[PDB]
Amino acid sequence: MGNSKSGALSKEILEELQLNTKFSEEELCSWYQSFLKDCPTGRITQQQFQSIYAKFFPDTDPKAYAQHVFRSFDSNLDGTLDFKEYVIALHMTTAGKTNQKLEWAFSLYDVDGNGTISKNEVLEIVMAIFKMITPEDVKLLPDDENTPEKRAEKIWKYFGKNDDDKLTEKEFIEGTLANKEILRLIQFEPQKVKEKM
Repeated sequence: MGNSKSGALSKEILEELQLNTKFSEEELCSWYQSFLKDCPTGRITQQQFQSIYAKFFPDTDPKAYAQHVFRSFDSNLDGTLDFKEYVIALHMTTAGKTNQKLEWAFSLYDVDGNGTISKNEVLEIVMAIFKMITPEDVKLLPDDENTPEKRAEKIWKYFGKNDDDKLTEKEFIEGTLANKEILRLIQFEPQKVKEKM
């Protein structure tokens, strides 16, 4: 009964996804079909998204991080993501694209969603990230970057901001482009590794 599919993806979505990922159309449609079986409305919740991460991080606690990630893609703030946003969200975590939408990195760090980043939002995200790595991974970080408080202080120092100043998106973009040290600090993802070599 073609011409009618409650299980059909969409050509706009399929395209956006093929652009931002390495998945083929056939791979996406097959994934979508299974996703519809556990999420029949075609939308996944905060709680289910967090459970995905909790199940694949045996030794750590990625829930707070997963919650921030979900929040950053939840436009209407429903507490739900459609297939496309859940697929892209799963991609933000593990690189697969660096300078990977500076757009997403900004949305993640603007916790309040007010349009700027404050130092408290920075600390909040960095704390969520530390909860997802192990004490052994932490032993591997630069001594001045090994705690949430230290990373956030340092990030704020590089963005040349005083403690009560807000960081705008234009500044975020300029900083990350102008100084490589800033980009590295921001896309904090040296999970057992350490770049900046």
